[PDB]
Amino acid sequence: MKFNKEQQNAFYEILHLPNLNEEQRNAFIQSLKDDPSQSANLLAEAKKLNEQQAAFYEILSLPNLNEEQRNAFIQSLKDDPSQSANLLAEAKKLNEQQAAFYEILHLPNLNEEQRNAFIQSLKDDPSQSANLLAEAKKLNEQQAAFYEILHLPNLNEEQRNAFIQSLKDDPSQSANLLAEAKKLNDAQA
Repeated sequence: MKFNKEQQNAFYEILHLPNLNEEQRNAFIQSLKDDPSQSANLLAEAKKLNEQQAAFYEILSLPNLNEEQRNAFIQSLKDDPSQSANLLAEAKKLNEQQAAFYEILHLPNLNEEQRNAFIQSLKDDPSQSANLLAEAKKLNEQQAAFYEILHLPNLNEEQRNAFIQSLKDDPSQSANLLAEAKKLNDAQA
């Protein structure tokens, strides 16, 4: 009973699954050699095992996880690998939320009252992290435009004060005003 094209492809794909050690790979290959008619499920299992382990590795790559939380996720994944996907989601979720903390804490152009508002508001409900982070960034970039137009070397005071005043009036036009200031600055080198 040789292999049909389907069993041949299950064989091939199992042979090329990246995160399987040699003992797992050989076990699957010998079980496939003994009873090829299980190929399909032996593939699925070999795929499932392959992705659980991939979850492992992704947990080990998230930059804003400290090693406590990380080893908690790792050990929980060794205790029951079935739930790997749920664990992985939580691993990413917490990571991004902590990423939100980090960035918001280090935004150069927020005065510390706005920052303390963003962080406290992030501690209250972490689920809003993304929505909050953008709010921080957008706010940062807009205040950043002010000091930027303040310190462009080749501007004179009426140019500066027209851009600044126009930025004070309508901050959402920052990207335009800034982009008009820069171009004018290079115009007056």
